[PDB]
Amino acid sequence: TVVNIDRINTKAASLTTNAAHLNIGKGGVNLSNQASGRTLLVENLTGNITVDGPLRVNNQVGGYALAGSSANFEFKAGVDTKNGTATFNNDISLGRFVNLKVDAHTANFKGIDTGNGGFNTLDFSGVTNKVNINKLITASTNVAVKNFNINELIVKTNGVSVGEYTHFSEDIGSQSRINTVRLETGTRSIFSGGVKFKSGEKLVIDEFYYSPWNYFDARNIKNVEITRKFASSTPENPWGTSKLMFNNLTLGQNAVMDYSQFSNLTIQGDFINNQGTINYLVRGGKVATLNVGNAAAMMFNNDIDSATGFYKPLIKINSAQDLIKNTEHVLLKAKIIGYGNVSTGTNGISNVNLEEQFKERLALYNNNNRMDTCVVRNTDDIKACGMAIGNQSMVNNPDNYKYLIGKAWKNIGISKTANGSKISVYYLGNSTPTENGGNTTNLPTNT
Repeated sequence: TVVNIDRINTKAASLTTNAAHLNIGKGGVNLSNQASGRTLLVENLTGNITVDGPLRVNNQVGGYALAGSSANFEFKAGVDTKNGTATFNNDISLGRFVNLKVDAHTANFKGIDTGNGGFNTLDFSGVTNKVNINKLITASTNVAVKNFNINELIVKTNGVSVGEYTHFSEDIGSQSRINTVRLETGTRSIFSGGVKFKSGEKLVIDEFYYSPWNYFDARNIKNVEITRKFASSTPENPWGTSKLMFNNLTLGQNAVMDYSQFSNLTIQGDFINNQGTINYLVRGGKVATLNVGNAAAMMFNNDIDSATGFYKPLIKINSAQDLIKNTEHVLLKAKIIGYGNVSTGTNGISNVNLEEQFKERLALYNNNNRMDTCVVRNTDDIKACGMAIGNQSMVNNPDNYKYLIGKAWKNIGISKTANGSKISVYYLGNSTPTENGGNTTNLPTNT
């Protein structure tokens, strides 16, 4: 079985085994010059390959080759079996013009760093099942992968260089996934790095952090799904322009999308908020409009949040108190917008039409106090509401508004529009509650 070898140096082509495991140890694989840097091949016809040490070029983890010379590593596992696993238990770094090709059933890596390199090719096109990667750092990288699980994608930019980027150059199918995408800050004013996909049917991303002067172009991926978080990499102070492009984009259940003037979003197909939340950032008294090229779906449920005693909002506007008054802030524009309640499988059927149900899930906050609708379960909620809309006697004498307890009170004067073409908000000022004022609704009550 196992052929174990501490270290394989080349000096200024092919090591083929046939064994159920080729294990390379801590010495790793060292490639050389233009005499024997120009390609190195490590194969196992029959079994697996495990590398427990780094790839070196001219004796350095750094590496580095000329434009007229590439250093190419090739690992081919299970060549004659199609059941080979190639596992690299050491982080790998590839310097400039250093390429890596792996053929296998399964290819597993810790880190792959091409951040200090340039014109690196990761050729996984002969991987027939799955590539799993812990940490992938790209800059000028041709990532020729079909089916992958990448835990962390770190996309760097290329200084003031032009026409260099992270290229997903194979069709990615419908099964791949990236747990975290982190766009790094690029060079100011330019977009000298970022992600381009050749094509695919569906990509799942759990958390996606964008940064200015970098981009993620997934126009050629029919559908992208964000399962958890889509936000700035510096949410306390987002800045500049990050360019995010999609065909269809879906925000999954309880996922949170932060959307501002700093996140230039192109959505050429459809946008679906499937029971998630879009937080719109106000800068300059204004919001960014989420422009949808084709159809939008706002999907919601009837869960009452334990944290609030009301429906979770699909849209949140914090620092709404800063909104310019007397003007329409258009939040979403699509060719056609649908509204759907997913949990209508409860209570009987509502009398409230879908647009109006949706407007209950459209929230405005005054510094993290809800101001569009006051959810009152007790005296302390009266104060908070008093605080939200700036009514001093609600704060000072809450037992004066005892009539609000058990009730959702609508602050009209924030006016909301949710029709088949847009969602928008028009702010005039704050109303005040009346004993017999109406604008009130009995709170939901789950278990």
